Amino acid sequence: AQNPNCNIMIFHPTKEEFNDFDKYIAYMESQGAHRAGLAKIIPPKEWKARETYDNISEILIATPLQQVASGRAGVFTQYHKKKKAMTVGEYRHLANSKKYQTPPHQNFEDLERKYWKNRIYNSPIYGADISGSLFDENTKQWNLGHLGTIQDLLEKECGVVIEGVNTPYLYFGMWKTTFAWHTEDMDLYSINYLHLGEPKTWYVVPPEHGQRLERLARELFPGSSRGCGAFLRHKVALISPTVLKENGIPFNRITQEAGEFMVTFPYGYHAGFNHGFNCAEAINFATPRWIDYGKMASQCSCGEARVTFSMDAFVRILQPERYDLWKRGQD
Ligand SMILES: O=C(O)CNC(=O)C(=O)O
Ligand SMILES: [Mg+2]
Ligand code: NI
Ligand SMILES: [Zn+2]
Repeated sequence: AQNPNCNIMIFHPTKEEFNDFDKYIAYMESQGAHRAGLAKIIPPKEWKARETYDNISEILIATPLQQVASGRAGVFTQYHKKKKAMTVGEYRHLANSKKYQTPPHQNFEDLERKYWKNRIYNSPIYGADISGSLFDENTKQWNLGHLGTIQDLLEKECGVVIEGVNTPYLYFGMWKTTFAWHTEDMDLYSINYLHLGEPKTWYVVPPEHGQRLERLARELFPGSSRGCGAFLRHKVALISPTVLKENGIPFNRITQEAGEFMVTFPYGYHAGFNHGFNCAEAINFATPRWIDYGKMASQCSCGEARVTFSMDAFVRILQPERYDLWKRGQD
């Protein structure tokens, strides 16, 4: 078995290997990459996502989210308070302000220590889930707006034709902006490209050990667990590396820099934070190996997680028993 310790693998495809997306994903899995739940892909040196970022300040963040924490430094939840709209230019200037900017630090490790010590005491503002793309239409390789769609994958593998579309989303971050512990909707893959700015630190639990993280989360967030049998789908809970180590949960960490892709694999729980002002683009995708994970994916039916139009069909086809109850939650 390849990669039996479930380490995060880093890939360096040549320009030739960067032509066929599906094939390269299947290659990385042949080497065991998926066992970690997360992989990094460094593009060939010839490749670029677009020519410059010189003209992005006019993108609108219609509903910036202030991420307010509650709890203790290593075990907390966050709620998102909606703020008034602002442009990317306005947000970048806010991120760089004295109140929100990255503090002085020695290296990524010192900054990681400062994040876990001090996150809860601040409320950074995140522009998340903004439909759109920053890839130039002429970028033909690994263009996250030109991938094969999940609906077409399900049709190719299973024969069934379904409604729905699959488009990318932009994320504008600042120091301390935080992504809570989660897997993807329907335990899909994700791919995330860091277009510009400061790094993103990731934490991930191997898919084969995901239920260990779930059991710890039920112990650490006991009222949330009583409320919903899949409350990590709410994307609100944080648990630090120190707390994971104290509780024996297997995990790995890695820092993504501008110009790099990350892939998350089905049922790979992940969380993380941004180091400073940045912009990322991400989208879900599927392969043949995902289908079985999609059939088994948990679902939030308490009504909090409230998700896309396209998830309907996935539930209806892959989880017809749950259909009914999940759509009671979704209405
Ligand atoms: O970059 C972010 O804030 C969060 N992204 C993801 O969880 C992802 O790509 O799967
Ligand atoms: Mg613009
Ligand atoms: Ni994710
Ligand atoms: Zn729920």
